[PDB]
Amino acid sequence: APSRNGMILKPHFHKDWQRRVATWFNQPARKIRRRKARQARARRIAPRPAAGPIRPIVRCPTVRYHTKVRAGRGFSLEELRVAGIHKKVARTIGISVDPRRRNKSTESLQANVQRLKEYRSKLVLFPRKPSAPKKGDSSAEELKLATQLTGPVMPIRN
Amino acid sequence: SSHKTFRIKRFLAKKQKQNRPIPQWIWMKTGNKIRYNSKRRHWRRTKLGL
Amino acid sequence: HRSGQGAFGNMCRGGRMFAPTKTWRRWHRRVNTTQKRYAICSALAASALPALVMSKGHRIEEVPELPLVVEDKVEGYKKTKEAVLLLKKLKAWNDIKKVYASQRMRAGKGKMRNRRRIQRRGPCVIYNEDNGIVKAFRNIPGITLLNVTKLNILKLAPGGHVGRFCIWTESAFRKLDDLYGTWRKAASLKSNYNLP
Amino acid sequence: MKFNPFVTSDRSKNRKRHFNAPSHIRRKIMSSPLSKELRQKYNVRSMPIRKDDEVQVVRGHYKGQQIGKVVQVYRKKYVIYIERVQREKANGTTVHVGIHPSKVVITRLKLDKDRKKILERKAKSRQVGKEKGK
Amino acid sequence: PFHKAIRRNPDTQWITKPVHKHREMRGLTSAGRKSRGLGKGHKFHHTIGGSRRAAWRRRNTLQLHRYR
Amino acid sequence: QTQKENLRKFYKGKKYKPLDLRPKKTRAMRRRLNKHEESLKTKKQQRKERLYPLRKYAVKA
Amino acid sequence: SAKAKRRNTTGTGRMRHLKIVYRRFRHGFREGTTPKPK
RNA sequence: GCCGCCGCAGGUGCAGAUCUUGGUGGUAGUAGCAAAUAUUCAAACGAGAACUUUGAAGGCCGAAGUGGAGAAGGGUUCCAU
RNA sequence: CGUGCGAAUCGGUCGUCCGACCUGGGUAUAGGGGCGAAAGACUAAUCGAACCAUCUAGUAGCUGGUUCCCUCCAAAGUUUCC
RNA sequence: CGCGACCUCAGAUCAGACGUGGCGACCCGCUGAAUUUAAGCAUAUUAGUCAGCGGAGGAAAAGAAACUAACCAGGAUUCCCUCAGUAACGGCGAGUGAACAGGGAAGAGCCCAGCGCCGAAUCCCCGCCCCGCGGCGGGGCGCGGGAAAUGUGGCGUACGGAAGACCCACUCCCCGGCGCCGGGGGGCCCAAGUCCUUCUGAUCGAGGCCCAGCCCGUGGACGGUGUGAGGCCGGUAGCGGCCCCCGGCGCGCCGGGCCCGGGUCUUCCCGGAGUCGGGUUGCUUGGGAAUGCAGCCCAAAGCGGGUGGUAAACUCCAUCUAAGGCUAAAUACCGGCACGAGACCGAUAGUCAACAAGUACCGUAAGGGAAAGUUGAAAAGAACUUUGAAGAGAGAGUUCAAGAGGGCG
Repeated sequence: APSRNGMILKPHFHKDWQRRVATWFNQPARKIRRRKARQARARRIAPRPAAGPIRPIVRCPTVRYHTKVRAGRGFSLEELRVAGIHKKVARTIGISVDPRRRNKSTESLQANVQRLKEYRSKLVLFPRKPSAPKKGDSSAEELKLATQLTGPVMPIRN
Repeated sequence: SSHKTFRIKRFLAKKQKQNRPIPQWIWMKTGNKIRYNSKRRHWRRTKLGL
Repeated sequence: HRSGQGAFGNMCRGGRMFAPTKTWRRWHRRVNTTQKRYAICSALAASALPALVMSKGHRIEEVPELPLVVEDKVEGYKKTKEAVLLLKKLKAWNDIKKVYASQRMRAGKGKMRNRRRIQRRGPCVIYNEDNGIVKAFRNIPGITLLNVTKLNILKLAPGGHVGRFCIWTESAFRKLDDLYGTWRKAASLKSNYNLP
Repeated sequence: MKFNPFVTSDRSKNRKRHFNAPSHIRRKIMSSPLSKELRQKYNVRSMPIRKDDEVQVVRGHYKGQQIGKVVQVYRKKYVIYIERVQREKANGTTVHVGIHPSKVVITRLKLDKDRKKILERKAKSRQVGKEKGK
Repeated sequence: PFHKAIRRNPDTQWITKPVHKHREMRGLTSAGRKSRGLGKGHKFHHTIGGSRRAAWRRRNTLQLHRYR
Repeated sequence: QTQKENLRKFYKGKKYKPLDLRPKKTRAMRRRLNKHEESLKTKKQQRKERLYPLRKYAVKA
Repeated sequence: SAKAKRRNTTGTGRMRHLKIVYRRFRHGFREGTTPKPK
């Protein structure tokens, strides 16, 4: 007995959906598991921050959303060439490096070079051995002033 | 079968030892839930499966 | 013995019961945030309303005059005998003696389902920071210790009965003015909420 | 209060662990408190029971100040049999009446090296628990 | 897999793993991947996720939340 | 027991031994590689670990 | 044959090797050691 | 071990469905203990003998038997107390 | 007899009985298939398509039933279509 | 005929290593029917559906571009949300039906064929002795042999690499034992009343315990104890106490292999085949002048080729280069190993099975499949007399009561 004027739909319940049932039982359990995994990772990497490697400034496609700034994968080859630091040396100090990304914007090129200069100014490098320092190391005061930055390091703001 | 076997004969020999009921000392103890032997067999009643 | 019994159906022996229970039933109910705001509100004005305390059944005669706020040295106590001495100096012992007296037994199926012992709910106490107050007050039942900002509606209204008395501290009594404030001024610690 | 989730707090599970238990656990369950003088002297709250130990009846009908020796220990019902606790069957003989070991005051313990080891362990635990509190 | 000259080589230690037993039976080799048909492009929207069966399972299921 | 400890003390020094004296365990723990074979790293991997190891670093506040 | 699966299960028989496999797994697979004597 | 009161929740209200299981009646001390000839006396262990024991008499099956032995099948069904 | 001794027995009673005679054991032929001196005849007390389990809680404009109280309001067997 | 080898193919109780199969909740690759919906029914839908075959793991699948894409662009994989049930498919009817976009768990990269530089400059097995190993590890000796030039060791993978020349400055790279330096597992024990009056069956019951409103509380969770116990006991609390064992992480020691780099100019080198693709025919998808696979035929191009959601001709530009491969991360668990919890049920209910339950039992078989709790706190289970062959009665005894009499709430 169909009723009066109203909306119409296609209720996809003709199949045996009681066989394939996957409801959300472990939402807070998965949240506590991710929390404990993140705390275990933060206790694993002691000098390293929670975010780790920094992310470049990324322009957007899809002209509905072209007035945004994203955080992509890593820095580009021309960016590392203008920065001057070799990529195999910069990978060891925790910098996201990928040769696949393109470069079609001099403004974001200069912005990523400025981001790398800010990371170089904020960089604190530890010695290889705590008993004996080496040549390319920082002062002893910065080793004590260095700590875990809780949060994303140098966040992108509009 | 008048021509008797070897393995089924030992099976029947084990059933003849299982045929005997419970003793008298088993219910004299503390824990006595068994009143009598339930798993019994009779040669006219039970035809031994098969 | 089971031969032509027909055990299927709800009317027969076993088989299935009518309307089997659902794991995908909507057990939980979501609540809007602004409704939780008004649920947290309208509590202190009713707990101070002294008639609701007598309607609940607490001994209100022992407190002469205070919506009870004690000094900051309460968290410094770490002994149950010091807690009993503080309750005797504040004279609030009859409300917990009523809890020790009312030790009736539950009538139902909850006796074999780990819900046997029941008792009377006492007054709540709100602390600000831990200084050994939990290690002292975890043994004595009835007195529930809560946080200043983190409050629950279920503990403020046990069983839909508003009137349960709440003991505060000096730091919490100063922190409530920083949290809520007044009608025209919004919350400083929170983002934006005005009093109605 | 309890704050350990491994601790069993189920009524049927405690009633299962009370009855169903092997012999060394049943022997440790069967215990009795000491007297007021011996408790103050040894600083021991409670000790297990033995066939050689002496037993007085504390509560019940046939109570008094009679020093009774344990006849034999029956751990299936968690019971002992006291020497001067019995009643007459109608045929003429006498049958001892079993008394639960919780209603037992201790007048004398049969001291052995293994018994003195348990006394020294309980006294050391009592002294450590008193020193950590005071 | 049990020969010593193959076993000592670290370049073939992934071949002798117990996870990779019977690759040719499941069809995870080159011919097994070419017989199904998959790759990269906008025309391939049926191997997203794990595989065709996993994508079909993620399509034809429902998700019921806690508070709804 | 005494004959078995005498036999294992006799055959401990020799390389070859019967299958009963060899340790019986689960299949996934039997069919493995050797401990030195798990430590056999390739020359190019050792060259990469020699040239560029992971450094210890941090950032300022 | 749903009832034929539950007629002849693995839990019906001995599991004389399986129970000592679990009893060695709960220890951690020690291979022929000796306990400490007096 | 249980009741009332303030809110909430249900596997919450039975007379039937040739409804399910279980229990009990009129019937009813009814119908029945009829396929194939046949039994009768003395004593006896035993409290107790139309049915069992021995002693006697009279018969049946009539060698294609109401006889003795086998195979399949049954599995202590054979004997003693 | 026909709520049997019997989920197909017995009495009177026959056709045939040196040859198209019955048959004891082992083996071959199994289900849109087999066998069949041809009767949808038979195939384990079931044969116009054998037994058991699953889809299956298949379909049913069709029958059978569907449980506390009190108060107020208060119906149609038709226009047209398939 | 006679003498020595290369290739094809031979048999094992030759030394030594593998597979067989029970089970499998999750997963991978294939075959994959109709009851039904379309009030009939064949196209469609149910439906890559049950079922069947093969296979290992605590996960598998999975992964670094012949990508999304016409934007001011991003750049390995995975799950969730919006997208929206949106475009579309469909007797355009019923019905079926994705992602690009953005935000979070996530971060690990690369290596081979070819190309060429260096005296196969490359390694295995067996024996001797020495150190040692319930993962026989390394070296010393071996015209003792075999393999491999039909191609082995490093450099070496698309982001360019290498060599020559020119400047700079550097000393650590991992592994095996020894001794120090402070998370886990198995155990063992730790407080306060049996204080007074009284009741019955015992009290765990009622009253009081002062001016100390009896006592302890980093212990009033839980259970038993002749009725409803914080103080009778087991145990509870403790980053508390005691014993044993393992590894993790920071320092010293010798021992094994181990001397290998950044910038500028010039020259050579460079790509993976009967594979793409075209004609024809089925399967399947939302995929629709074809999204992909497969059966037959043809089958290349190397400023070469795939795609640019409309087929075919004339063109400009944007994308990386299928035809070689590895890789943990968030993802699933209905069976098993250890537990905890519950607004679930309470002996015809709950797993069919709370007990010697797939047990007894039935069928020639694949198979089917039950009925079943509440003595007394404590057996103190009835001694003694009589009737009677014994069964079965009539007086006594226990206990608070037989008003609890061996199938006894």
